[PDB]
Amino acid sequence: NATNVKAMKYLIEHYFDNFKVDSIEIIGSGYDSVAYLVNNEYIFKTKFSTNKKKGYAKEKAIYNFLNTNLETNVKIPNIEYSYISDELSILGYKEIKGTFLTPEIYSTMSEEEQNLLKRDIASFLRQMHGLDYTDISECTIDNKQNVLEEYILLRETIYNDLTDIEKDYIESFMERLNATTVFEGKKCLCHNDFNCNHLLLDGNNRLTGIIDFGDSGIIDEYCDFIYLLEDSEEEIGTNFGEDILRMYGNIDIEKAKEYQDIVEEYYPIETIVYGIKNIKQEFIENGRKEIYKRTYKD
Ligand SMILES: Nc1nc2c(ncn2[C@@H]2O[C@H](COP(=O)(O)OP(=O)(O)NP(=O)(O)O)[C@@H](O)[C@H]2O)c(=O)[nH]1
Ligand SMILES: [Cl-]
Ligand SMILES: [Mg+2]
Ligand SMILES: [Mg+2]
Repeated sequence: NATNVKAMKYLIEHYFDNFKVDSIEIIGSGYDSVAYLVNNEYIFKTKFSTNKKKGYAKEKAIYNFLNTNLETNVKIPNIEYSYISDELSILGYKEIKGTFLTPEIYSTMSEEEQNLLKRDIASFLRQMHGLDYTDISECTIDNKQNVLEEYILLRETIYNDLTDIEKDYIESFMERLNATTVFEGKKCLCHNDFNCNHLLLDGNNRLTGIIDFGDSGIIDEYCDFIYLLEDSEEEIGTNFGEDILRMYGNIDIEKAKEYQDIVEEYYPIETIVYGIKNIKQEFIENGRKEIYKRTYKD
């Protein structure tokens, strides 16, 4: 543990001239990033070379755009330190204080506390989704087209070595992708990883902060409801997302659920593709296995 922290202490002090690290600890870990709490006050997110060679650049541009244009009491990261290069990216900002939303916390809230939280979320999303996004217009994301390009990569690499069951799962997904209309609706700036782990509560269980806009972009409006609609141990439940969708208004709830269901079906394939692109066999294997688990559940 001690070594990462020393290297990152050194890099922070090298790239940010008058910054002094008096303490530093690991506060979280993606698959190709690490986040550090520094001086009990700053979050420093860091990444070395990956497939998204313009990744902390876009995230920074999004924080800048949102801090300029949103009118909200909800806090988001405000970037004070940045170093962006092919081989290394670092973003630093003051830690937003609060407690992450969890199923457990939610279930201790009164009905009225739950409603206020859902209203806060709906309000935040209505405001972000309504922003004129001309100034960040390079941050477009076309999920349907990305899937098509990922399927072509599969065809060019490992598809022919897959089993029939794996191939059928993929083709069956592609058929559904080609029949769906859920990519043809409203586009807007979305957080795009909007789940419990990114939502902070204050001491009254109201929404006080939102973090990790690392996958944000201009994309289908439905994107931001996918995790709020998820029925799993890590998320609150389908009821929660439905109620939020009703409060948000002016959105087709059945298509939001179809969008969620298609992204969920894609997940094993997304996992395999991640493995191909980043030369990690473990992910290719996990995705293929997941296909068998899903095929045999019913
Ligand atoms: N309290 C608090 N925790 C934060 C804050 N920023 C980050 N964290 C913590 O640090 C973890 C990692 O931060 P995050 O932006 O989500 O990065 P990531 O998902 O690991 N990386 P990537 O965006 O590169 O895939 C979060 O899950 C959360 O635990 C903050 O402002 N306040
Ligand atoms: Cl494999
Ligand atoms: Mg995160
Ligand atoms: Mg992220």
